[PDB]
Formats: sequence, C-alpha cells, structure tokens
Amino acid sequence: TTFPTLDPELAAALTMLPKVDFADLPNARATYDALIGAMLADLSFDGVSLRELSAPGLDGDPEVKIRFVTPDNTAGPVPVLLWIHGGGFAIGTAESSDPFCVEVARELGFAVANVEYRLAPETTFPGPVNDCYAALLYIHAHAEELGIDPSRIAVGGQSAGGGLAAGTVLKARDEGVVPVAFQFLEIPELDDRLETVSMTNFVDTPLWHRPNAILSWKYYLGESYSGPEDPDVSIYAAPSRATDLTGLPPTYLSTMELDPLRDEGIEYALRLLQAGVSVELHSFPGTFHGSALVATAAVSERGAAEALTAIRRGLRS
Repeated sequence: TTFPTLDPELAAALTMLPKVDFADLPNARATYDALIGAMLADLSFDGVSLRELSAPGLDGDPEVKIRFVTPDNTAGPVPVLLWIHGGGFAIGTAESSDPFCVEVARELGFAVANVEYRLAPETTFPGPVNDCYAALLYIHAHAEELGIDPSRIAVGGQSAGGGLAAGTVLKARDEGVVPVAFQFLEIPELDDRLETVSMTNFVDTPLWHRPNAILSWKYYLGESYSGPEDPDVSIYAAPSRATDLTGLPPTYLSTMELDPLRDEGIEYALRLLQAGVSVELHSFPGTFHGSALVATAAVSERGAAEALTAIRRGLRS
C-alpha cells in the first residue's frame, strides 16, 4: 500500500530490499557488492568464455580492463556490445554485470566488452567516460585481432552506465573515429539538474531516489561542481544537456515507473526521435529503479527478452 501501482510480483521483493545509501559510500559499496556477488556465485558460463583485455587509457591514464565475453564455437567476426555497469558513478564493478554479458554472448552469439571504468569520487569526470571511450577506441582498433566486426559495435549500459554509454556515444560521434551501430540505454542517469517531475517527486522510492541522485552527481562531477545551475557541465557528463542529437545511432531506451530517472530517460528518447534518430522507447508499468534484479517477475522477464530482441536487431548484418 506504500506503492500501490507496483506490480504485485515486485511488491513482494521489496521488504527485503537493502538500503543503498550514497551518504555512507563504504557501506553502500559493501551492501551493493554483496547484493551482486551473491548472484555471481552460481552463475553459469556454459557456452561462453571470458578473458581480460587491457585498453590503454586516455592521456596518461592507467589501462582500462575489459571483461571480454565470447560465445564458444562461433565462426566470427561477430558484432560486439561494449557494456558499462551501473552504480550511480560511485559503486559497482564490471563483474556485477557478468550475468547480462554472458546472456548476450550465449543467446545472440555476440562478443561483449564489459568495461571496468574507474569510480568516483576517487576519479571524477572526465575520467570515467574517458575510460569507456578508451575501451571503445581499443575494441574498434583491434577488432580484427579480437574477432569483432567493427561495423557492428553497440554501446550500452544501465543507470549511471547508461549515462556513461550515452556520453561515450556523443563523444564517438563528435570525434569521428569510431562508428557506433547501436545504442542501448537501460534506466539511464542522464541529467544532473534534477528538475524533472520524477526527480522532484520520487524522494524515497526503491533503490534510487532524489537524495541518492544528488549525491551521485556530486561524487561524479567533483567538489567544484556547484549544482544544477552550474553552466560548466560537459554534455559527455550529462547527455541531457546536449542540444544536437542528430546523427546518433539507432537507440533502445527503457525506463521504470517509480524511478526518479524515468522522466529524463523519456525526454532524451523523445529528443532523439525528434532529431531523426530511430528509437525504441519503453517505460514499463509497475516497476522501480533496478526491479529487473527481480528476474523471476513476468514484467522483468518481458524486459529482458525485449533487451535481447533489441540488441539482436540493432546489430543485424
């Protein structure tokens, strides 16, 4: 009865749901890392293999490791998904996305380059998006050696990883080096200004909420950033601030009903469409930020199936 529009199937999973409070980052990191590692313990890697790649960082930055998932038995060159995990820019690891990356490699027969970007606040913007772009530059430049079709690279991510994906895709277009065939944005974190209705009204929704949103952008943009009215925010940090969305790749964007990020996701999708970009936009009913973690729910199963359908079609021949 606190959230009467929730899907009953999800509703269930809510009394157990841990607080991931950004105000205490060490503890946030620990409860998240445990809410994921519990799931990685029994994960099947049947039909795929994982090896680590090392992409040179931008400027004098350290190497960016990539968890590179490939399907077994596969003639190749195959399409590749560059994937970027979520966690509000300040928590999470690439391995936390191994379930999804294995799924894509096994079901679609695509390589997946899952990027270990550096976390904020220890590394503030531009570092994290630079690590993702460095990984993109590397996979594109080494595609032949890696058994990748350079004409069929997707860039995607979830939550903050969807903001990093969108920023990386803006950067790729603007620099003109790497062609991106498809963009996949799941519950993306795109706008630091926190001025949409969902961002003003969702103050204690499950997992993500306005208090976490404030802390997440502050960690990422750093101790100089002065907040929503700051005029000096890069479009690669907050893609919603970009004014020219033309010439971006065909895109899939999903949002959740009770997610504070919902409205900035729908608005970005609408502006992509209005810029002539092919977009699939899906706001799922009765859901919350991260309810896909309740993988058994029918609405989660529908979302997961559609994600594979979208990526499969987005990277067709």
